[PDB]
Amino acid sequence: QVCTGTDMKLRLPASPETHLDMLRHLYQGCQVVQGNLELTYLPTNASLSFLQDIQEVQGYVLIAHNQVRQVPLQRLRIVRGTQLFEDNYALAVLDNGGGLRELQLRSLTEILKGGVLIQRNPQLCYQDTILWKDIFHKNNQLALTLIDTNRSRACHPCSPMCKGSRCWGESSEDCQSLTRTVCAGGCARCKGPLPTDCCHEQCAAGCTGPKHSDCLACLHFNHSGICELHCPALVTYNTDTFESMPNPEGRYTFGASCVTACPYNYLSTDVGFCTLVCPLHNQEVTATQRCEKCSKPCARVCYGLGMEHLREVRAVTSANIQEFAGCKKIFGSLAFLPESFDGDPASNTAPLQPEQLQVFETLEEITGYLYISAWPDSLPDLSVFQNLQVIRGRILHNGAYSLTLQGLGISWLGLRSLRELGSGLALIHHNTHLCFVHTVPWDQLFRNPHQALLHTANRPEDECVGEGLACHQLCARGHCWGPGPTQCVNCSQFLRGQECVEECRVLQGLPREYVNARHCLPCHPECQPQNGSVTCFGPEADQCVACAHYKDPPFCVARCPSIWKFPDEEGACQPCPIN
Amino acid sequence: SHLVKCAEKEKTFCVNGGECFMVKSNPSRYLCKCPNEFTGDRCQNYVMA
Amino acid sequence: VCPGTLNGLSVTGDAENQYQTLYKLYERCEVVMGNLEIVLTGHNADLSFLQWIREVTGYVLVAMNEFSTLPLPNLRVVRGTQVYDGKFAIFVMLNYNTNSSHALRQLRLTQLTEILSGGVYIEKNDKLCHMDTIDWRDIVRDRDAEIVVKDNGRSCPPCHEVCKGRCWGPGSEDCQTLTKTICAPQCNGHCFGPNPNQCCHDECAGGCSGPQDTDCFACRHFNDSGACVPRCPQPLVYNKLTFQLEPNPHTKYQYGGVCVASCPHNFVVDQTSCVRACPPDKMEVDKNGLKMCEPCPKACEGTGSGSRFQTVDSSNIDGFVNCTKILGNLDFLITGLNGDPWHKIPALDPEKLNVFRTVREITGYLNIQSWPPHMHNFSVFSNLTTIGGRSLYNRGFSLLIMKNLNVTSLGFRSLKEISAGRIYISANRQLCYHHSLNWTKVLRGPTEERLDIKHNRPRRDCVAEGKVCDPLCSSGGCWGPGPGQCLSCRNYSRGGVCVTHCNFLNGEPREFAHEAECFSCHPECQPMEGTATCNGSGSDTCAQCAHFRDGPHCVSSCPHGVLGAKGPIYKYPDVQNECRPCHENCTQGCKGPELQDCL
Ligand SMILES: *[C@@H]1O[C@H](CO)[C@@H](O[C@@H]2O[C@H](CO)[C@@H](O[C@@H]3O[C@H](CO)[C@@H](O)[C@H](O[C@H]4O[C@H](CO)[C@@H](O)[C@H](O)[C@@H]4O)[C@@H]3O)[C@H](O)[C@H]2NC(C)=O)[C@H](O)[C@H]1NC(C)=O
Ligand SMILES: *[C@@H]1O[C@H](CO)[C@@H](O[C@@H]2O[C@H](CO)[C@@H](O)[C@H](O)[C@H]2NC(C)=O)[C@H](O)[C@H]1NC(C)=O
Ligand SMILES: *[C@@H]1O[C@H](CO)[C@@H](O[C@@H]2O[C@H](CO)[C@@H](O)[C@H](O)[C@H]2NC(C)=O)[C@H](O)[C@H]1NC(C)=O
Ligand SMILES: *[C@@H]1O[C@H](CO)[C@@H](O)[C@H](O)[C@H]1NC(C)=O
Ligand SMILES: *[C@@H]1O[C@H](CO)[C@@H](O)[C@H](O)[C@H]1NC(C)=O
Ligand SMILES: *[C@@H]1O[C@H](CO)[C@@H](O)[C@H](O)[C@H]1NC(C)=O
Ligand SMILES: *[C@@H]1O[C@H](CO)[C@@H](O)[C@H](O)[C@H]1NC(C)=O
Ligand SMILES: *[C@@H]1O[C@H](CO)[C@@H](O)[C@H](O)[C@H]1NC(C)=O
Repeated sequence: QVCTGTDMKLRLPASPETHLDMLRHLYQGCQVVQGNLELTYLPTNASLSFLQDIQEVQGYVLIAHNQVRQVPLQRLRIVRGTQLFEDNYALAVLDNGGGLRELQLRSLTEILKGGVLIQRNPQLCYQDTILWKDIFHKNNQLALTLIDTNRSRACHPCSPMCKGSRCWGESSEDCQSLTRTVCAGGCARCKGPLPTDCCHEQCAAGCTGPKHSDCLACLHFNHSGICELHCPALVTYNTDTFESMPNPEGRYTFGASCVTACPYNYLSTDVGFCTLVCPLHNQEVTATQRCEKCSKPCARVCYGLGMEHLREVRAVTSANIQEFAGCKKIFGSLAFLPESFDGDPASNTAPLQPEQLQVFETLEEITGYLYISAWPDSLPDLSVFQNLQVIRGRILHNGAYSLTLQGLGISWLGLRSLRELGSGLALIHHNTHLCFVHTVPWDQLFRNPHQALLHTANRPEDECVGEGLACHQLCARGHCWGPGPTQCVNCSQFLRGQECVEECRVLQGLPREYVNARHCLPCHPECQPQNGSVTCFGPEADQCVACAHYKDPPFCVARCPSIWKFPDEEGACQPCPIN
Repeated sequence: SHLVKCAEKEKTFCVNGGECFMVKSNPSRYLCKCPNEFTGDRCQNYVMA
Repeated sequence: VCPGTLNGLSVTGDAENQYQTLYKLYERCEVVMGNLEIVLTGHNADLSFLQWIREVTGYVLVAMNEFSTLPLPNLRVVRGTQVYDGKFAIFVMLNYNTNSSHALRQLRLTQLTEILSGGVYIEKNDKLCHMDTIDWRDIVRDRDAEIVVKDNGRSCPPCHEVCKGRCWGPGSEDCQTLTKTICAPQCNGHCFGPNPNQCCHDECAGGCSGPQDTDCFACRHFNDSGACVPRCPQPLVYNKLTFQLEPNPHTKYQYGGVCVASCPHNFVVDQTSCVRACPPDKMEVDKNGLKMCEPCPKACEGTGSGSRFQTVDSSNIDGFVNCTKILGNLDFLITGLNGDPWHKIPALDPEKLNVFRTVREITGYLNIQSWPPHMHNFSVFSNLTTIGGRSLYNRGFSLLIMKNLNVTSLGFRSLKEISAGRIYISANRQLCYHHSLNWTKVLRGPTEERLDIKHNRPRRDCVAEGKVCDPLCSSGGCWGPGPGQCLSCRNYSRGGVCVTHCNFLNGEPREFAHEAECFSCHPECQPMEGTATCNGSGSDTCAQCAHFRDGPHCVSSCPHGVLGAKGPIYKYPDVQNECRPCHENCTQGCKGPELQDCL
């Protein structure tokens, strides 16, 4: 039902071959888009039916550089304009020439912030037939409209049913409904001209009745079908007794609606808001995550790209690679661009070397995205991040992707510890030497119904079978990150330290081991090997079947300790006669 | 009036020398008439000033 | 603005004292902070003093009286925070004489606009007219509230022709104004006109003069400097698209229905609000100037309004074992000492009061109206250092000592601050030592209108009988006769008790000066005669060593068998009684620095 938007503006798709699938996965089944709705660079006759369910857009709506005749957004009611296209404009239709013939926006009756661009679209006929003043909200707006009439098309008049000639398209269902400029009194929205037909003060776009439960869209917050000015607080206050108490009816605020619990990948707060970062002087705390106040000095925070002093930094380079030393968790994103591993004469910045990338060996969690478009040609994999477990995706590349690999020389993926892709899409394309992509259980890394892997132009599956690139025979499900016994997602036998193996050295040999929950570990150096049986029950000197040297109860020892004892004829330590 | 004297057990409702009365009514309702220096629903508090 | 009452149907004194109590309490009162209870008032009472009441916080109780009219023409809002019988915010019962010579015929409530909580009970009133012609659902906010309004009047006239069948009386000035049941379908509450653009703000209690939050008659929640709001300005601003929280440059705290720039010094701050005590899952933590609640210690709660008990008693006093800080008030009433047979509660053992000797802070008020006949002081509270005053008796009082006829002194020798309220210490015929006490050192802020200490033992007799506190005490006085009960000593104290001087130059237990108190010198310090013995209690702070010197420290003998960074350490005495390390090859000690000196 609810999904985020994108952040491309007018830029080209990262991988044009998967661009329509990116849009399909992001928007298929959405009613509310919690960001900007961008529909750009579409081919002639694209499969756009997945857009028909959208009713609200939190930011701007941008339709640009498309060859499609129509865009199925008839159900769109309100554009909230929280972010605007450049500045100033909430709806933008640009360079769609092939090209758009009708706007078809039948349900759109409200724009809360910003104006309209309709420019250089030499097929569109119904941009002059809309009373855009009725769509702009009563509240103070710029409300600027720049409409391009240079269409060069023999447009048909709108169906005779459209009284006053206000219409989105030729058909009788395309007539514009006027809900502000045609009503008695001061009402912002109405059902009809009569003083009985005004909508409630909290309604946006229109209503089916006069109550705050009858609205087509909520002006401020939606609380389970009811439109409200403020979302109910989690904790209330008694003005007669000077005490606070929990609100049995309290809710969390999530964008423009109220929820009973804070959605996955968001940080809850005691003030009732769901966020992507904590307020100043807090810490992220697990339970599900919440923010808590720094009652004592805050812990070291390792910031990445897009956060604090690195907001305007495009990539990690030899100038800022050291800022990640000793870090477990990065509050921000990581990007490795062609300039990261090359020179920049503008500031005399050295290229990164393979031994400098080792600063990420301790890294387990990234809060943003991991974008790698360049990597040294001497490294066959991404093992620099082999200990990376979670990529949260709270900051996305172009507003869509949380894990992106483009144009790399790597033979397999080195991310063997990765267990979660919290949000965003995964994009892997044009990597001609990269084979082990189809061997990764991506369905076990994704958490949200709108996530998927998009890929093209990588090493063909038939060439991998021919060469011999496949998972190790001990991989539990036939699933792995690369060709080795150390790269299985799960092991059918023993895990040793960091390797999947056939057998554990318990019954045979000198370097004896023991098994603990499928891990195979060495026996204490003082344990006597047992030929044909169990050597030890653990790593300690008192867990062995028999002592290798002299017994010192409860444990075996090589030399008797200073009561000072000596190694006797019994095979055990005894008190010395010399004291 | 509308008030009658409380029963021998009920006279225990009020404290500090106050006289207990009942309202004549399905539920029982208890009154007390306090001395000039006492106040509260049972005459349990002193009057200030 | 005045405090209300909570007596139910009970009264104090005769018909004239019941009226004079009612008259004086509400004489120029606009807002009643409690209930308005008018019970058994006589037929000739002048009730015109009630004409200024605009708002009632609790319920309105009018019962068994004989006056003809209730003159409340300006009462608009009844909040119902307290409810009679658990149902009714307005309760009108049995208001007529049994011989029909006098009765209540009219309730002059022509401006009554809204009841925010509770229902209406008007029953058994033989001469009360026009009560079944009032659209009571226009006034009562809660749709589930019970309304009775049944057996009232018999031969009563109809409403005046201009009133359209809705009135509070027979005249044209008595008509009811309908503010909710005639509104536009969109408004969910009260209006100022029939048009959809003529509705009152959601935060208004009663009516309004316009559609803005500053046109409002009274607020439902908080008043933000003229604007009614559901909450005071919050510290963080939320972005609905980016899911960020930014600091708010213009915040305020929630304090008792008004937004304030800062929290009062005697309150603890919760998330944007000032409260009397923290939530069950939080504890009070001291910060810079203000206290705050943080994520506990024993919940040692007190007595009085908001608690389960009206007094310390034989079934309540055991709850204060090991208590150091009482949350709320601490009340001692007559029934709390003598017993309460109505609830089968036995008399209190006087010596169980010793459980309060560990309490250092009370966050509310202290109210003692009864104390055992053999206890001539309050030494049971000698450990009390602060009275918080976050919850006060009636209004304004943070310390009450009333009619304790066997008490000669106050006690409270450790008390340093009363953070808020007024002091009422009166009618205690034996109480003597308080006359010399300087309350501006104990009670914080201006005291000119906060100190009420009338009657008690006359000061003339108190001084004449030799009851002036120990001469060692400075100006400001004492809590009793003793040198240990003074606010501040003229020269020095010794363990909190005032003394003439310390043992600096002489005296076998030699002492030194620190923070105007006498402290003893180190046990190994050499006593001086005519000069200071030491500058501190440490082994390196003495004028001379009594026995042996080991570097900077004085000791009784040189150390043997000591285990340090290198193992066992042994030292020997020199000819001047100085301790030095033994030779490297010694065992259990030596007589000198050389190999031949080892034991
Ligand atoms: C405030 O928030 C609430 C949620 O808390 C929001 O309610 C949801 O609104 C949508 C439509 O706006 C409802 O979805 C429709 O419900 C009807 C009920 O009969 C169904 O018929 C619909 O299914 C048909 O349409 C689909 C379109 O693709 C078809 O695929 C399908 O086969 C059916 O033909 C559809 O489910 C939704 O049910 C409510 N939810 C609840 C709990 O009511 C509300 O609108 C918000 N209000 C405002 C003013 O913002
Ligand atoms: C909100 O608070 C203000 C005070 O800040 C109240 O205004 C006062 O109201 C009385 C009513 O008689 C006037 O005498 C004062 O002169 C007012 N003060 C000022 C500064 O104008 C106001 O009444 C409150 N409003 C509501 C709706 O409760
Ligand atoms: C009671 O205590 C007050 C507060 O300590 C005394 O007032 C101070 O008196 C000295 C006298 O020189 C002044 O220097 C201070 O400035 C005063 N303080 C304040 C806040 O005004 C007072 O003198 C004491 N005695 C009596 C009888 O009031
Ligand atoms: C193109 O569009 C602008 C829109 O105002 C108009 O002024 C201009 O004359 C148009 N005509 C041609 C022929 O380019
Ligand atoms: C590994 O895979 C096998 C397959 O049956 C399964 O039994 C085992 O529980 C898995 N282990 C983990 C840690 O998921
Ligand atoms: C707490 O209460 C018990 C009650 O018998 C007592 O034994 C204990 O010593 C008390 N003291 C403190 C300091 O906790
Ligand atoms: C306090 O009262 C007790 C008896 O009530 C008495 O023994 C004691 O001496 C008094 N203390 C002071 C300091 O007056
Ligand atoms: C509180 O009582 C104990 C009882 O020994 C005492 O040591 C302590 O000094 C007292 N504290 C105060 C503030 O009077």
